[PDB]
Amino acid sequence: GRQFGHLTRVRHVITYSLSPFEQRAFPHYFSKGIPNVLRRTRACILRVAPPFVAFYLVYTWGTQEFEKSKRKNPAAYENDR
Amino acid sequence: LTRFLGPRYRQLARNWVPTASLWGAVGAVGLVWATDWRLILDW
Amino acid sequence: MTNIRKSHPLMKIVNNAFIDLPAPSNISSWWNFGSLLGICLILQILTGLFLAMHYTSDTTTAFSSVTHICRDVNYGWIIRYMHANGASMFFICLYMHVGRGLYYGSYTFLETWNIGVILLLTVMATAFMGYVLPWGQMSFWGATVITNLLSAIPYIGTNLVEWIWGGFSVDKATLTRFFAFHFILPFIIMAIAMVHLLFLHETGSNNPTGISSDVDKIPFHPYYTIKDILGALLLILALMLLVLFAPDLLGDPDNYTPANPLNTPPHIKPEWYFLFAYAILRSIPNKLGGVLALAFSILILALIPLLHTSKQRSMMFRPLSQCLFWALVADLLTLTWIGGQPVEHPYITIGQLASVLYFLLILVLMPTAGTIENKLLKW
Amino acid sequence: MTNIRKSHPLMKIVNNAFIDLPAPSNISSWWNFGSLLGICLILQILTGLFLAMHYTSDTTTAFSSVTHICRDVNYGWIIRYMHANGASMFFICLYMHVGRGLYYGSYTF
Amino acid sequence: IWGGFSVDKATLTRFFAFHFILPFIIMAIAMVHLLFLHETGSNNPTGISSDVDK
Amino acid sequence: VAPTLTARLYSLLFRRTSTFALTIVVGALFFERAFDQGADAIYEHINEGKLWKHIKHKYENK
Amino acid sequence: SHTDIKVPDFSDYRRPEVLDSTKSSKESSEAR
Amino acid sequence: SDLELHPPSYPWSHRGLLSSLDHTSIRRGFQVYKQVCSSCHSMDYVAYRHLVGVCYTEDEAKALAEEVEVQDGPNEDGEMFMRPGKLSDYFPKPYPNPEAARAANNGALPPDLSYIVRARHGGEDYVFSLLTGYCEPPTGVSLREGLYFNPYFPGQAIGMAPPIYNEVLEFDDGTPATMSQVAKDVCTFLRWAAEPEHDHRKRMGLKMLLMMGLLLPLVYAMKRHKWSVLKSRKLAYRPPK
Amino acid sequence: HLVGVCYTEDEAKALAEEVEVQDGPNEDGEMFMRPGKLSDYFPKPYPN
Amino acid sequence: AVSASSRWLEGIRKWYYNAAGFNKLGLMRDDTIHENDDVKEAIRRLPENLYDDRVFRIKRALDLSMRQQILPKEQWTKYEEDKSYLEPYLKEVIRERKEREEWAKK
Amino acid sequence: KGFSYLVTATTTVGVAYAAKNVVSQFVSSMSASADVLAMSKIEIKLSDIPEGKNM
Amino acid sequence: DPLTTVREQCEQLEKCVKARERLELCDERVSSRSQTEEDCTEELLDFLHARDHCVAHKLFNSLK
Ligand code: HEC
Ligand code: HEM
Ligand code: HEM
Ligand code: HEM
Repeated sequence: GRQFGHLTRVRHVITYSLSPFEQRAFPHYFSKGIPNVLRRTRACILRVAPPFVAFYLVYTWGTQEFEKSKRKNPAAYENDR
Repeated sequence: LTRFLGPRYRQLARNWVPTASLWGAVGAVGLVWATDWRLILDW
Repeated sequence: MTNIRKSHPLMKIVNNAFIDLPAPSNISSWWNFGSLLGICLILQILTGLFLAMHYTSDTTTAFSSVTHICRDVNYGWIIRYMHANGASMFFICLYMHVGRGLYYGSYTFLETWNIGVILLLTVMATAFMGYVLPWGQMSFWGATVITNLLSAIPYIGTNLVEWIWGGFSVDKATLTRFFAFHFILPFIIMAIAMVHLLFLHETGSNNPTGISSDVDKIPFHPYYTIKDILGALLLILALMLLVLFAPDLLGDPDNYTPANPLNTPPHIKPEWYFLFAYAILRSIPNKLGGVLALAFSILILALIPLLHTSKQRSMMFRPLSQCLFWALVADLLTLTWIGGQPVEHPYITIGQLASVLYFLLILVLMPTAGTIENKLLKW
Repeated sequence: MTNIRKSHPLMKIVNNAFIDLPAPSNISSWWNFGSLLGICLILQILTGLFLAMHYTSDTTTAFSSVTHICRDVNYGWIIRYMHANGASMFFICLYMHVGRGLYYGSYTF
Repeated sequence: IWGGFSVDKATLTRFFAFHFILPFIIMAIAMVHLLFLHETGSNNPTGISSDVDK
Repeated sequence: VAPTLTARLYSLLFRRTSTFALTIVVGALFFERAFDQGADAIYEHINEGKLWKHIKHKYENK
Repeated sequence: SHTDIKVPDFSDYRRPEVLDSTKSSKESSEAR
Repeated sequence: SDLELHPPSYPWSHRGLLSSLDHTSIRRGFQVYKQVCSSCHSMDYVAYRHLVGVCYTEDEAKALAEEVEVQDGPNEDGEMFMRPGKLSDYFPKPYPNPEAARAANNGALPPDLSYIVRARHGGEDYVFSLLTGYCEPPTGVSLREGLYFNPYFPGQAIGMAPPIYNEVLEFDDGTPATMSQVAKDVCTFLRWAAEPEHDHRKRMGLKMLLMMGLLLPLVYAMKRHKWSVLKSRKLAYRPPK
Repeated sequence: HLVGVCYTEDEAKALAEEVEVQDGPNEDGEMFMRPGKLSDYFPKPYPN
Repeated sequence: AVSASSRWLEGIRKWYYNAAGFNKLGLMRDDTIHENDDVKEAIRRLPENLYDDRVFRIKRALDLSMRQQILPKEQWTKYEEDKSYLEPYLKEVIRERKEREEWAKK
Repeated sequence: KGFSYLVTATTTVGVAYAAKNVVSQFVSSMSASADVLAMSKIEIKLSDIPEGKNM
Repeated sequence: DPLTTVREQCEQLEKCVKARERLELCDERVSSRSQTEEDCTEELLDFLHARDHCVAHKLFNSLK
């Protein structure tokens, strides 16, 4: 039906906004970004980065072995004997 | 899952089997024309 | 009303789902992948129709045909390399989409989730047949080994693989079939997309917090049209960056070799989008066991609704799932890696534990974590 | 409402333009061309997709290709001739459709 | 349109592509057609509103 | 006092959306040319003599 | 009521040209 | 299951995003293919269209393309009365048809170089390190005469005659024809041939990169302004009483 | 023709064998081809 | 027999909340729940105070999300203050419906 | 009432028989061709290759 | 001419010297115990790599 007059019911809330032409669109971006970027990344890093780290180890090891076992053509069993 | 299971429901299931049972037969008939089993043809 | 253009035409009212619609305020950048998703669908199509304006679907020519599109035809080269690369994007975008749904519980919208799933799988078919159109060594073999992987089914299989191919191998018969279905899928898929949109319009867009926003809703026109245009801008960026600077980079396959049915690249594998599927098949010794488990990879999506255990549809407030969500993603990356790996011990053993990890993450870990978090919050 | 299949799914409601919709009583046989028009589009489509399952688009082959569709392919002969003849129908039907709104003022819409 | 000076391959592949994708675009138009027509219902022989007999 | 460059620009071209649009059409034109010119130059500089444009001499008209 | 409460300051957000209370909005507005 | 050695990221004029193809290299390389390589490997999608691509004039390449049709001409294609003249003709097929080709080289089938740099995984590096890589078979190894040992072939053995050797040909200008020096030019002509669009693409990419960057910056700013109001706004709950 | 013309499969095989022995795949490009095959189409009166 | 483990769990629960976004956001834990048919009815059952509160909280929250800004350290939701205000309401709604099923079943 | 139901049922059966044939025809063309299927199962060759190799 | 000189240089670097010792023992081990299944190829596969990395960078400045 109608999506704007019928969403929900909201009592007692004031909002205050300003016009685009009165304000700046880039509010101390370097300054906010660093600290905000920093503050969320550091709350992400722990939850996100691990598994990727893990994959990297597994990638690294996993390729070493291959090259070894295959390049170590004598790996399985020695030559002299 | 658990909510669906009930002591009361059984009559519907029994009724469903016949309609379901009847429905099942149709597929065999439907499949068979396409399948064309020599054995099915032999039947 | 009088002369309110929008609701005058009934048709033009239907378009006010873009402009006037209630859109939540708060909203990660992640949601731009919906829109971009469509973007990609439209780009492939325009691109496809021009390539299929100079492509032929025969054994003899197909390779030549593509080769001719990239050489003698004016701006056919970019069109084709834009089309190839696009499809990468299309998938890169798809998998962001489903990530978001996984993480914030957008999948609560069961009906929307089930369409998504169909969407995903339909594109999946599309991508599988298009890559075979050019009829090059990778394509040729990839079709055989996938299609044949259907012959695992005991009673039918065998007969059925032969119907799909239109014969005993993959000669002309198969090659023209893929051309026709590749062509017609995307059109059918657009209908689906719109059907998907339809259902979603009935409950609006979930948020990072995970709570209803009805108390905070914004104009889609004012705000979300620029966001979406901006999204594009970055999307295109990636598509041209790829297409202009490293055309082949992302297109692992270097097999620009006309397909010779006795010849074989010992390293046969699907593309990045389908890389995960190939890996799943490998961990199971048995053929049939591998086909089931391949289907379940993808088809396991539609379970997750039922698996949901927490009281917070938002993972945002539940650390533990945020950790296992990420891991699945990195497990998914791990699997993609296997895909381009010799099928030998090293990779086998790895893939096998990754394929169990993926299904654990989805079937068992997350669901429990949900509960836990709920119990720590005293919920 | 509860368990009224139709309006439950929003999608299924959209389909009740076939079942519940107000339809005039009196109504010449001419109207059946709208529906028929759409049967023709669907027919053409399925046929086309099967023909374009065994056709090629080159000077050399095309001819042959069609010729091969009508000879070695199983039931491709009727599929193709159904295709060709279909389109005649599709048009015969379209010109009934236009005649009916030229006559009855349907073009008022 | 021909993609050349005559009607050789160029042109024949183009037709194949457009023929295949026009009926799929057409299907959306047909449904847009039906859309509009569902807002006022179908006329009759008599030419008069039938809302009294539906 | 005089209007900032923007205010000048504003009142002359952006009040009326007809003007605005006209501007943009014009601009799009002018801009394409400069960009190309500049951006092509820049790119040819980075590959001096590497490109046929540089190399036509050798086998041209004797 | 509404009259009792003062709107939150937008000085930070507000542009430098329109920043001064004394400065006329109209002069700033054309430029802004 | 033999380790395969892999190609260096050999210093190329074009390695870089903006770097482009060096036609003189192309030019040289061409000849290399034409004298060293036309004998057993074909290039089907390559027409005699070097003109602007290879700086060979129209008259230059016409002539170059004329003699190739006089000797190998359309008599190998099926044009009975064909001789010098034509420019739509594609590089001349070493042999009537594939099967032959394997006979001439005993079972092996000379890959079409058209797409080889692109075609072989590992690009022009591999192609250069193959031709320039030919070392002594490894203690305790056996080799059928055809099976020359090459340090960079998958199966560790290739049916390739002296690909290129010093002073194999001579270039117009006087470029020192070293085994390698010639390989550097041969690869390049392959890379240009393998990806004709790519050469054009790099130049386009630079234009695209600047426009996209400029567009992105404005959009972020344009995007910020439209969404500024919601962001700027602070809503304070007011008690009912 | 087999069923279409009532020629048996042995009958037409034979009939199709001699046509490949005289006009055979030597006019098609099967250097060493002779009697036997059934997928071969009727022999082109002239090369082209 | 839970004295040490549960004690660790009690400490863990505070960490879990701290780990959870809602505490950081400042919005109540009860407010965060996936709005489904039961929550929905509970929601509707809320008093003007409780209920208008949940509207401002989410308003302030979706505002922050839109601006990618976190609330000041001083103004954050502390775990020790777990208003489980929906819980009471939400329980019954479920309770009613579970019954409904029992009556329907037999 | 039974007669009315029977009449409706009879119409469906006629449609189904046609439908099965029509559906089967569409399916059949896609599955195989007598082009391909001419060459299937038909192969012979011998004595033209070395007493040693593999063709 | 060009290729052949640079190659040598490359195998004159302390890491090329160092890893050529595996090649030298390889070759002799294998040639003397010729019946063994030991591959001298595999040993060579390390040398070649390091030679060639080097070659590439230098070798390039010498061609046309
Ligand atoms: C004398 C004939 C001959 C010439 C001249 C020749 N090749 Fe080859 N080449 C062959 C044959 C035969 C093979 C097949 C190798 C095999 O299958 O072991 C081959 C293989 C190759 C391969 C190996 C790719 C692969 O992995 O199969 C490359 C690359 C190649 N040729 C490129 C070139 C280039 C570039 C030149 C000119 C600079 C050249 N060839 C000159 C006969 C030749
Ligand atoms: C998202 C849906 C689609 C995807 C994922 C997709 C993907 C692909 C891929 C991966 C290839 C192989 C190209 C290569 O690597 O050489 C391809 C080729 C092709 N596709 Fe698409 N495509 C899609 C839609 C279409 C459409 C709608 C058309 C026609 C309108 C089309 C026409 C073609 C043609 C003619 C080729 C063959 C020539 C070539 O290799 O470029 N595709 N497609
Ligand atoms: C053809 C591919 C697809 C296209 C073009 C597409 C497009 C879109 C767009 C534009 C949106 C809105 C923005 C957003 O939330 O990101 C959306 C939302 C959604 N999509 Fe997709 N989608 C596709 C595939 C899928 C798949 C495969 C599924 C799941 C199986 C899916 C499920 C959903 C869901 C659940 C939402 C709503 C989430 C929410 O906001 O709460 N989508 N889709
Ligand atoms: C692809 C071709 C077309 C299809 C599939 C189609 C479909 C339909 C259908 C299903 C209806 C409703 C039933 C009926 O009135 O017969 C209808 C009505 C109508 N169509 Fe068509 N249509 C097509 C072409 C056209 C054309 C060519 C025209 C005229 C230029 C047209 C104009 C109309 C009008 C005016 C009506 C409403 C008449 C009334 O019921 O009072 N249609 N159409």
